[PDB]
Amino acid sequence: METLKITVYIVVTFFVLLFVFGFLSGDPARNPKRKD
Amino acid sequence: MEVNQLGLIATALFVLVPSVFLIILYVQTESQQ
Amino acid sequence: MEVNQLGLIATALFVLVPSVFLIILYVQTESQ
Amino acid sequence: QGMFVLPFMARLGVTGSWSGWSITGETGIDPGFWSFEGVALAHIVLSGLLFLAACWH
Amino acid sequence: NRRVQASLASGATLEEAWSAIPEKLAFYDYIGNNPAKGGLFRTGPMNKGDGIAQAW
Amino acid sequence: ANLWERFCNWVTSTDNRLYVGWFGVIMIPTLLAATICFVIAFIAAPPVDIDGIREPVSGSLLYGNNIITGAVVPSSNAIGLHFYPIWEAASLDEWLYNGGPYQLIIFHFLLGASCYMGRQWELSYRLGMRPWICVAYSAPLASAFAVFLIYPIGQGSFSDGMPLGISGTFNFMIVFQAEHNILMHPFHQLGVAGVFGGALFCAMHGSLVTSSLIRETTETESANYGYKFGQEEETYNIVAAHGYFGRLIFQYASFNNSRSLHFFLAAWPVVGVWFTALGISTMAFNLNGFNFNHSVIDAKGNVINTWADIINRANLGMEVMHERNAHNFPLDLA
Amino acid sequence: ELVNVVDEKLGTAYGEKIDLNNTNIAAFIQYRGLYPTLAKLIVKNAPYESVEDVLNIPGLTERQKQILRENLEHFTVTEVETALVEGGDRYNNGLYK
Amino acid sequence: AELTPEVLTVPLNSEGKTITLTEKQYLEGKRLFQYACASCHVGGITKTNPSLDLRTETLALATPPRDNIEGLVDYMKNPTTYDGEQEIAEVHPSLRSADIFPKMRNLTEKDLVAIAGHILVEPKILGDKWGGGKVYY
Amino acid sequence: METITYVFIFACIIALFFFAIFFREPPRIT
Amino acid sequence: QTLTYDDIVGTGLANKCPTLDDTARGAYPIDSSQTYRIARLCLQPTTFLVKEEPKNKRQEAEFVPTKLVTRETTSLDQIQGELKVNSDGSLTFVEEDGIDFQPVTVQMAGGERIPLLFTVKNLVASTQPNVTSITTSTDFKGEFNVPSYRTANFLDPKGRGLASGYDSAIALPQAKEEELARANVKRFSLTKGQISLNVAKVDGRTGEIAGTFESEQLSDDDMGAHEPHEVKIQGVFYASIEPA
Ligand SMILES: CCCCCCCCCCCCCCCCCC(=O)OC[C@H](CO[C@@H]1O[C@H](CO[C@H]2O[C@H](CO)[C@H](O)[C@H](O)[C@H]2O)[C@H](O)[C@H](O)[C@H]1O)OC(=O)CCCCCCCCCCCCCCCCC
Ligand code: CLA
Ligand code: CLA
Ligand SMILES: CC(C)=CCC/C(C)=C/CC/C(C)=C\CC/C(C)=C/CC/C(C)=C/CC/C(C)=C/CC/C(C)=C/CC/C(C)=C\CC/C(C)=C/CC1=CC(=O)C(C)=C(C)C1=O
Ligand code: HEC
Ligand SMILES: CCCCCCCCCCCCCCCCCC(=O)O
Ligand code: OEY
Ligand SMILES: [Cl-]
Ligand SMILES: [Cl-]
Ligand SMILES: [Fe+2]
Repeated sequence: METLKITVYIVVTFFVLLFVFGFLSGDPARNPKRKD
Repeated sequence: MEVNQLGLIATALFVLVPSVFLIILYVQTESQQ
Repeated sequence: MEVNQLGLIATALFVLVPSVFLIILYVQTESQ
Repeated sequence: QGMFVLPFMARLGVTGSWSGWSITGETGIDPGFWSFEGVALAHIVLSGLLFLAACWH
Repeated sequence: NRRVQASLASGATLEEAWSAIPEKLAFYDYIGNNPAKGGLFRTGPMNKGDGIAQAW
Repeated sequence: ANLWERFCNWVTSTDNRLYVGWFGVIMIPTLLAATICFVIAFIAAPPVDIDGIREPVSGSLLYGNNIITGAVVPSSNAIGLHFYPIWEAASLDEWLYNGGPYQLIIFHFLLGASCYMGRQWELSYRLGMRPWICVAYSAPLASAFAVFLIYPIGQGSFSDGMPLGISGTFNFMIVFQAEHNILMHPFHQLGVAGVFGGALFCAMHGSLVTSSLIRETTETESANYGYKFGQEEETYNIVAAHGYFGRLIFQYASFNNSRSLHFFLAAWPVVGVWFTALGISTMAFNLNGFNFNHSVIDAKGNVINTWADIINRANLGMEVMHERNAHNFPLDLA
Repeated sequence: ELVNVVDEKLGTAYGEKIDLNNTNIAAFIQYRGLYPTLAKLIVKNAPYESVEDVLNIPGLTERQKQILRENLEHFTVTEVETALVEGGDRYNNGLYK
Repeated sequence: AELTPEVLTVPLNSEGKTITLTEKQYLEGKRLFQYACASCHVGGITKTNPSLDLRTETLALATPPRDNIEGLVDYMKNPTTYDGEQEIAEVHPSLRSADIFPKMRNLTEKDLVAIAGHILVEPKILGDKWGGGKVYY
Repeated sequence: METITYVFIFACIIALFFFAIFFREPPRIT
Repeated sequence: QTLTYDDIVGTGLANKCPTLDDTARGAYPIDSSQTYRIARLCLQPTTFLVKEEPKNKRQEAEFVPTKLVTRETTSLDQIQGELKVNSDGSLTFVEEDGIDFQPVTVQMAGGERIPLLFTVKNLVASTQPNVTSITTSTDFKGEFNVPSYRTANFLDPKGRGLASGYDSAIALPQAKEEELARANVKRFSLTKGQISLNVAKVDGRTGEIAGTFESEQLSDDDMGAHEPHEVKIQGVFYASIEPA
């Protein structure tokens, strides 16, 4: 059960970091008109 | 469970008859153009 | 008569499925 | 009981179910993933991946 | 029969010698499990024919 | 040109057949988890002791349910609001008996739906659109939050959240009426107005536009082929529609500004459904619908019943029978 | 052969008087001076072979014995019915108003 | 129907003397009952011990009989159990226990008569509803 | 048999979803 | 170190009986001129075994193992009662009161749920004659009562019950009732169980004992709807003794 616990913890952490770093990677600038 | 035994044929024909009808109409539409 | 109850569905689909196949092919032949 | 594929799983070493019975009559057994249910699941998943491969090609 | 003839040799009774035959082994000595006893449109499991074997 | 920047570019790409986006990165897995667990629980889950009284309720098809009666059953009352992931159970056998999958499904679904609403903001930004479609979807989203999360929080148990099934839903409604007199709550009444009116104005708007389609086709073809995707000219005559509708009622009860009209269409059901989601969410804290039981009495003090008291007779019959084995003391305080 | 034993019991004196061996304690409120003090003692000391046995409860004051005599004719005894005395149902049978 | 003196006539004591309240008294009794008593005794039941209600027939079999003004007034001062065997002022509101039940502090002797009067009138108007519980709502 | 029927229909609906999305008639402009 | 509630809560420890130190190998002497009571008896099950139905001739199936699915809710505790001395030096414990039942449901291989009322209600257990000291070889043997798992107010899913509920299958108004009698007439079973307590540790100073127990009883019969199973329960116990 702990293997599972650990696995899920790692998977969630990973997806949350994608999400946070993706929005920190200049998201305002990713639109079709004024970029900055 | 003690279900009505004609429920199966009822359901199968209920699906199959009108579906086949639509498929016939669609395919002969495609071989026109 | 104490016949098989899946006999009806087997006979029905045995007729229905291949026949619809042929009908589909004949109608789209005619419309071209 | 008219079991057709059950013996081919039994033949090569799959002998238990996730519900804790085995075909040798032994109760209370942990087959791990490769139970009768796990082998079936695997073939369904595999079937679905091959489906997508087919659309791509 | 071998097993029975042995038990009687060791001096068990008829009841004792036949009671030592496993059900599994007798069940094989039954023509209902002979695969050449069926019919092409007799469908389903063998239990649907002679029934579910309960005891020797 | 760097690995990360390439990934960021695919994630946020407007060329993907389905937009992914940063909200999508959370949404895709959470919805897949919820969907797979739901499909399997709906077909094969063993019965669940929803009410914690060791009285398992059968919800899945293979245990004698059909489509209408089946449900993924809420988690045990013995768990209350405690978190019950798989790894908190001694076995899957235990997790299944106690309603484990309901919790897995609804948490993943609330996350994924929340991210669904964010994703509607995000693509709107990538395409140069105005942003508030996601504000419209917050009304259904709030409603799901209310029946799966808020109402359990206020009542202290996910066993009183809404079951994931057709008859389960109706069970939730009858129990809710008995305890909250929801029919007599203004926020539910506004919800009916939002939903009846939504259906009304849907039909109105569809009939008025359909009524003023400009003749572009023959009688032997669908009039739908009079419109080509991306044509610049409108396909109906809005003044003829205004001229019909203003006369059907009177002139100033009709829109001739398409923007005000379509904004009206958005606002009415969205606002009504906000209120009805707020009604569920505030009856979660037991601020119930109006109580007029015995409000009318005569000069002597005899009670003169009204329709409200008849409602109450129904409500009592729902009260006394629900969860018939679960109550040991005379007040069902939650 | 399959009989509902509670229904059957309603066909006995249990169905017309206060059964000292089976009736739930809230029934002693129907007669004066019985509840809660004597009703408590009565239930705790059941079972009784005869209605007269309740007067031989150790500790009864002479006034408590008087109240029992006054009420002996509203009492009965019948065989203990497991279904009515298990689960502590003589103190709380799940019935309120 | 109306609130006639016949219905406002209730026993004063066990000896059989009676007293006719006024409509003023009744309404005042109802209001004071709501202020001090309804939280447990709404509709003449007892929420925290449903086996004991305020029906007149129940009050009559209580020791001290309580189906009269005096017994009811005494009860609000020195409540006892149904057999009268013990005083229960520490778990039941009363003037003897107004220190721990502060709502009883400002009740006068006349307020008690009205509360007691309302309790005795109300089954005459409502019948089985009074103390009958939800079955009769 | 009723379980098979219910799941069969549901599965046909999911497959239809796949075709309706990935194998739609593409919208073309003017 | 005496633990507090907030140390225990949520750990599962509240379901465990107190343990005795592995050194506790004393003997607690018994003065027949004194009277004694068990101030606390704690029973903590660790294993649930269920007897199978071999269906065939003289095979008599065995006890197979089961998975518990109702969690850490299984222990009896705070049980007390007279510890008497008989005219032969044997000791008899008479249970008086305590949390002496727990509903448990375990699951067999194949998915069958077996619910059971794990109990020692009305327990009476005796030692051998001439004890005079409780030691790490003393055995108690007794029988107890096993009331129906559900009591008389319990209503089945169609509303039928014993002291409450419908008396027929009201969804089948003109069905023949003879076939439904077993499920329409509820019945309150009352069966006996058997228990052995084997003392393995004794703190002579404090009167605390601890050891091992095996009990055999019947499972739930769902108010006579179906036949019960036989259940074997194994675990550990702890009891504290006091001069009365
Ligand atoms: C749609 C388009 C989009 C494309 C998406 C891409 C494709 C995605 C495909 C995914 C499809 C997944 C399908 C999930 C199947 C669920 C299987 C399950 O839950 O099955 C799990 C099985 C079930 O276990 C058995 O489950 C049983 C459950 O019994 C129940 O079920 C029984 C049979 O049904 C009977 O009913 C029985 O009576 C009833 O109680 C018993 O409890 C057994 O003791 C128990 O072992 O578990 C096991 O033993 C098996 C192994 C798990 C071991 C766990 C140990 C920890 C290891 C960590 C694993 C983490 C997972 C990997 C992470 C990956 C990330 C890198
Ligand atoms: C290698 C193939 C194969 C084999 C050997 C089996 C064997 C078995 N199956 Mg499985 N089965 C299979 C494929 C197979 N199955 C497939 C593909 C499916 C999916 C449809 C199934 C679905 C299935 C189910 C659902 C069940 C079985 C069951 C069984 C058992 C009994 C079968 C029975 O009564 O047959 C009856 C067979 C017939 C009546 C034969 C019909 C042949 C006719 C003559 C048609 C051919 C005529 C043709 C049109 C002529 C046209 C000629 C033209 C050119 C002129 C048996 C162990 C049963 C069982 O016991 O389950 C536990 C059961 O319930 N099977
Ligand atoms: C004619 C009578 C009538 C009418 C018109 C209504 C109308 C309504 N009631 Mg009332 N009700 C009635 C009688 C009536 N009721 C009676 C008689 C009772 C008592 C028995 C009740 C008890 C009652 C309760 C207890 C509740 C309602 C609620 C509602 C609302 C339901 C719709 C809704 O919640 O949308 C809101 C939108 C949603 C719920 C949608 C969520 C969508 C999510 C985000 C996406 C789902 C994705 C999905 C899983 C997969 C789809 C994708 C796939 C197909 C590809 C609506 C205002 C509900 C309410 O207010 O909820 C807030 C509610 O809980 N009613
Ligand atoms: C014995 C004796 C003497 C007795 C005396 C008896 C006596 C005197 C009898 C005499 C009676 C007498 C002769 C009759 C006169 C009585 C009279 C005044 C009748 C009263 C009539 C009456 C009851 C009216 C019914 C009330 C009625 C429904 C009015 C309310 C108006 C109403 C709800 C309008 C909604 C308007 C609105 C904002 C929404 C419409 C939906 C909408 C948004 C559609 C979308 C849409 C709109 C567009 O606009 C266009 C453009 C397009 C594209 C489009 O999508
Ligand atoms: C709960 C906090 C109560 C409040 C407030 C009031 N009453 Fe009460 N009452 C309560 C209980 C639990 C009981 C039973 C006491 C017992 O153990 O016997 C009662 C009982 C009465 C009775 C006697 C009923 C009878 O003999 O049939 C009376 C007359 C009564 N209570 C009156 C009364 C009044 C007048 C109150 C307002 C001042 C009042 N009670 C408040 C619980 C509670
Ligand atoms: C899960 C608990 C049991 C341990 C699992 C063992 C590891 C997985 C074994 C899977 C067996 C498949 C091997 C044969 C496949 C041959 C390779 C191929 O053709 O793709
Ligand atoms: O309404 Mn009635 O109240 Ca809210 O709990 Mn008490 O009973 Mn039960 O768990 Mn579902 O339900
Ligand atoms: Cl319910
Ligand atoms: Cl309760
Ligand atoms: Fe429009």
